[PDB]
Amino acid sequence: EWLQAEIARLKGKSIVPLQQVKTLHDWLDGKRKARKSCRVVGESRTGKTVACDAYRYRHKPQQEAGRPPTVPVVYIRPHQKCGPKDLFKKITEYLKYRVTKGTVSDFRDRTIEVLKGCGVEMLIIDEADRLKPETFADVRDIAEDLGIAVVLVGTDRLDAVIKRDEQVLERFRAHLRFGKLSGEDFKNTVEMWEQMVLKLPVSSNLKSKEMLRILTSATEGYIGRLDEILREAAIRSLSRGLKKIDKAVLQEVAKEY
Amino acid sequence: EWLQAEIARLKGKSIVPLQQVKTLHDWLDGKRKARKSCRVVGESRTGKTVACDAYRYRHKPQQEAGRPPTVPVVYIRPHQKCGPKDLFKKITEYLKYRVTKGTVSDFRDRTIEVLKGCGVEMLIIDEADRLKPETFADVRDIAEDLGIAVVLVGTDRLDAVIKRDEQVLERFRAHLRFGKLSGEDFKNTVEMWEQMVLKLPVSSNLKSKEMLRILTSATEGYIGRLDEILREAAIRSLSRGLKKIDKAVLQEVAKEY
Amino acid sequence: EWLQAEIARLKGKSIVPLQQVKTLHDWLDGKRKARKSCRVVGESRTGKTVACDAYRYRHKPQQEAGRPPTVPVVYIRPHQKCGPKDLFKKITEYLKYRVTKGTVSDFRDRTIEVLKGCGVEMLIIDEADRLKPETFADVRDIAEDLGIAVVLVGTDRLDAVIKRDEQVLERFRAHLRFGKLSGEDFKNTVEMWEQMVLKLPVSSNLKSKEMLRILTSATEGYIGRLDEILREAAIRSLSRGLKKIDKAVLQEVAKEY
Amino acid sequence: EWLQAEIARLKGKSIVPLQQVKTLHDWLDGKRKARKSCRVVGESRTGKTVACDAYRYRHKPQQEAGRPPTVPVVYIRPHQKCGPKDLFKKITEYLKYRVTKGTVSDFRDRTIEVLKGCGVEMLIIDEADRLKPETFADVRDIAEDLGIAVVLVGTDRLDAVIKRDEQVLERFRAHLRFGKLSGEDFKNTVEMWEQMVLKLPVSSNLKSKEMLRILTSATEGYIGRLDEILREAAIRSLSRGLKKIDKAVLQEVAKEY
DNA sequence: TTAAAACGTACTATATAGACA
DNA sequence: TCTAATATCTACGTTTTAA
Ligand SMILES: Nc1ncnc2c1ncn2[C@@H]1O[C@H](COP(=O)(O)OP(=O)(O)OP(=O)(O)O)[C@@H](O)[C@H]1O
Ligand SMILES: Nc1ncnc2c1ncn2[C@@H]1O[C@H](COP(=O)(O)OP(=O)(O)OP(=O)(O)O)[C@@H](O)[C@H]1O
Ligand SMILES: Nc1ncnc2c1ncn2[C@@H]1O[C@H](COP(=O)(O)OP(=O)(O)OP(=O)(O)O)[C@@H](O)[C@H]1O
Ligand SMILES: Nc1ncnc2c1ncn2[C@@H]1O[C@H](COP(=O)(O)OP(=O)(O)OP(=O)(O)O)[C@@H](O)[C@H]1O
Ligand SMILES: [Mg+2]
Ligand SMILES: [Mg+2]
Ligand SMILES: [Mg+2]
Ligand SMILES: [Mg+2]
Repeated sequence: EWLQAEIARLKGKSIVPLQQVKTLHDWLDGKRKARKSCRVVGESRTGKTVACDAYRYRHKPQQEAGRPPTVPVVYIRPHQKCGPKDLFKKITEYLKYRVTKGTVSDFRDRTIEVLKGCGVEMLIIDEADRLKPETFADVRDIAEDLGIAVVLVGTDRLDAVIKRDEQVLERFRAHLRFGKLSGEDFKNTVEMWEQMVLKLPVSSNLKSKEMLRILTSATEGYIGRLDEILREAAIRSLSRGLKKIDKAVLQEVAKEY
Repeated sequence: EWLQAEIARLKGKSIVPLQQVKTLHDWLDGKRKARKSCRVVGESRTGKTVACDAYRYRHKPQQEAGRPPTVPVVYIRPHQKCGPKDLFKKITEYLKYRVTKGTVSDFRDRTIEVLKGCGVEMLIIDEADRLKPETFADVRDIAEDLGIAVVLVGTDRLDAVIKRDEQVLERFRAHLRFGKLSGEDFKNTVEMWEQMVLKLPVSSNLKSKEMLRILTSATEGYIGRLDEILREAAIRSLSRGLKKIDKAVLQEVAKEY
Repeated sequence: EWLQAEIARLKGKSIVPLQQVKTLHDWLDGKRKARKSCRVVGESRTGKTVACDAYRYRHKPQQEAGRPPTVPVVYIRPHQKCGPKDLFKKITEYLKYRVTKGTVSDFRDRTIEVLKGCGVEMLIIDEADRLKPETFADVRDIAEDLGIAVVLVGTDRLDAVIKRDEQVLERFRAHLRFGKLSGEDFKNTVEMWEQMVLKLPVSSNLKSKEMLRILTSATEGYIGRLDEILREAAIRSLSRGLKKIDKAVLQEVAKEY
Repeated sequence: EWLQAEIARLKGKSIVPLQQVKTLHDWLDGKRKARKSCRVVGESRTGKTVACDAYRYRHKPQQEAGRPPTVPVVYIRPHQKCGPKDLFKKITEYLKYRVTKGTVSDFRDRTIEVLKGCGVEMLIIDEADRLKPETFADVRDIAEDLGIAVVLVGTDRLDAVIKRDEQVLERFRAHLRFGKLSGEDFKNTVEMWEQMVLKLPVSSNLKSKEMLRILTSATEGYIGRLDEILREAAIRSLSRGLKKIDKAVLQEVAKEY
């Protein structure tokens, strides 16, 4: 059924080429080329994870005849309170090696071997605040002993964690600030979402003054809020047999925040 | 419906470029250029807040890609009995940073860190008389360690607070006094309100010298009285089916003060 | 461009060798030789901080290869409500050490260890009235257990704090008073500013009675008022296109105080 | 392409004969002659690891007939929370003995066996604060049982760790303080970096008053920051087809710190 | 079986830092 | 005046290994 297909589409996710994504990718290309360790910092739901995820797809593994893959970018998200072994597990699994059970030292040695062997040059650690204090020493050694740019991605909680150890603070001084949407950039973003994400049979004109006021108030400039509001409002409108987001459906969703 | 929209327009606030606002804005430009700390003082409802608010909107943040915003002017109104962590939290949140739970020393260092880098050069503290005596020492250190023109705004209750601390009084001697207004510029201001603010379909002729008399007696030269009387007179007159504000309604309002 | 460069200079700070600075330095040199604790007291904006900075800058940290630096004079300004660890952190970070997380006892032992070996002989605590009552016991123990001249600096607020602990009062009772300027010294100080600080392209003649009499009334002999008035007056005169401070701008500034 | 060769060079590392490196090496020569155990302490990114690693390249293993190679200096960096087995493994592996599986007592006896006969006379343990308090007993026994100068290297955290064991503290009392760069030595280092490290087609004149202020603000005297900033600024400038680091690029890099 | 090495997480003993009366 | 809490700071001992 068309409705079930449209709900299945709007239910999911998609990547939109926002300008802050291009900013990050160009900045990560510099840091990867200079092989330079750094941090990406920005408040929650500003889009940091989707942007870093888009970067590893742009720099997918590359192949040579009869050789292991070169994997320039490794992207991992640690689990909460990540110790050394869980960091080493995360990295080696991303490189597609099922490391046989063993000591932390055995996991460390195998991780160094595959980080060298697969030609990894950038290691993005998303939610780096989830690392234990003892684990940043292993992250620093990967940065120092190998020619690898390590990127710590997090909120202002990461900035607070990093300040607790001079040796991490001084290795990750360079930062990019991921920011909220506002002003005309927000209005351009709303229009892109209508045309590219929602793709409803009839134009909703979300950029118009009253609609834009509702969205500005409810989203507060978070791209996470903008995406979740408009997708649910699109699903509610189509479930009611409407061909567009209507103002009443939008305010009804916006009133839940 | 006509009425509900215009009532909602009159129910909201507006800004008008009065000569007092223009005078303050030039004075603040001099102080910001010189990095001179100073105070703005004057009776309630003389328009100090609206003038200081308009100054930050005229000097809005500049964004550049992947950096924290360049924010030349920060404007804060402290909560009552503001301590130092409250003050630091206000400044960091204005600069679009989330505070992380920590000591006063941690909040201080994070605020000093982002007052740099965001490139702040003026800090306006509206109703500075809400500051605890201990937090004035952090205000003074922001003014002294960084190149920041701190502007204290308040009534004469601010002058009472700062005269009790020698070191605060001497740092904030330079001041501008907001005045109540009467006669010619008052007559112009009344005319400016009926021209630019009330926007009623039919002329109220508040320029009339007898209408100016009753407004002189009630508004007593306070712009915050003048605005509130005319706005209240508009809503009553429109709701009573009148195209106009006239003395029969205007003096019913004016007698209410 | 011309205007921005001279303004960016004039909004800065500069240190003029007043006789008030020399008498402090010759006094602190005698106190340092005797290792004698004492206090410097005087009204706000009399130049106490700038003179103590000048003394600290004449007695530089001396490097010796691979040794910790020999630092004869430490200068600290406590933050407000300075407790023992706050004091110890500021001392040990003035010497080129990081604090490690630890107890008050760990911070004390490390501070006493580095005040020795850095060879400290005078400690200046500027705005010593910010010290908590409890932390004066550690200040007294530094002055008693090591042969260190502790110099407390503040206004009459310091005498109000000190007199409430007779053990502190009786150790820091030797004092020096910073005065208001007056007379021929005030005339001589004004003469220096336009040629040693302002250096506008044309003479301002600030010594002339019609200027000198206004500056007397506006500054009252506070060196901080004298400096900040003339710097702002030069900046405003330049911004109007003038080669010099005119008395019209001098009156335009002096009326703001 | 020439650009890829220069970026590949600038992306790397090099050892500059800084005077503090010479100061350390002269000190380690005295301690190695005396077989005296000691510690090296200084802030993060001050160059301690580069200077220690440079020492064990001067004192590389010997080639000798019919006898195992004399290796005067062993250098190891423990992994985080290094226990004694991991200590012994790193020492034997540095001496190129592939020690098999065994008990800790086997690893101990085999380490003591190869520290003799290789004729080791100095052992440098970098990041010595990573040692468990139980493995410090084996370090002390290496220094006591054999005539070996053990050098413990770390930041101020190492001083705190050593304080917690009387028997370690009294064996490593002698120390060298590795320092930050400042003053004329910083200007000399920026000059040395442009000549010896960046080797760009045209002089960047980074020693100049304008550039030296930008570098001092960003570098704060940390050699680690100096090297990172200048190499990345070079790579940015060459990628833009400049022949040198322009101030516009240097400020653009420095704005990230 | 027999060291003995590696390693998840508990019932505790304190050492503060600071919103309020 | 007097707390919750975010740790520190060892131990609880319990698995895993290989010999
Ligand atoms: N580039 C994008 N294109 C489309 N949707 C996006 C994009 N960036 C963010 N979103 C939407 O915003 C949501 C939140 O983004 P994201 O997961 O990247 O946040 P984050 O900044 O990593 O947050 P947190 O710090 O809380 O983990 C996404 O799940 C998606 O709905
Ligand atoms: N320039 C202006 N343009 C339009 N309305 C104004 C202006 N100045 C004042 N008002 C009106 O007067 C009211 C009071 O002004 P404002 O809030 O600036 O006073 P204030 O001096 O900051 O007062 P207080 O000292 O009591 O806090 C405003 O909320 C608005 O209704
Ligand atoms: N010797 C000097 N040369 C030039 N300017 C000076 C000198 N002394 C004081 N000033 C000016 O006066 C200002 C105030 O001086 P300073 O900070 O030393 O005063 P203070 O007595 O320590 O004040 P407070 O007690 O308020 O902290 C300086 O920032 C500077 O503008
Ligand atoms: N002598 C040198 N010549 C060239 N570059 C140097 C030199 N010393 C330091 N560096 C640069 O500074 C960086 C930091 O130096 P190093 O690793 O030796 O610091 P560290 O003091 O051991 O730091 P930490 O205590 O944080 O581990 C180096 O990786 C290199 O980029
Ligand atoms: Mg995320
Ligand atoms: Mg107000
Ligand atoms: Mg002072
Ligand atoms: Mg190191």
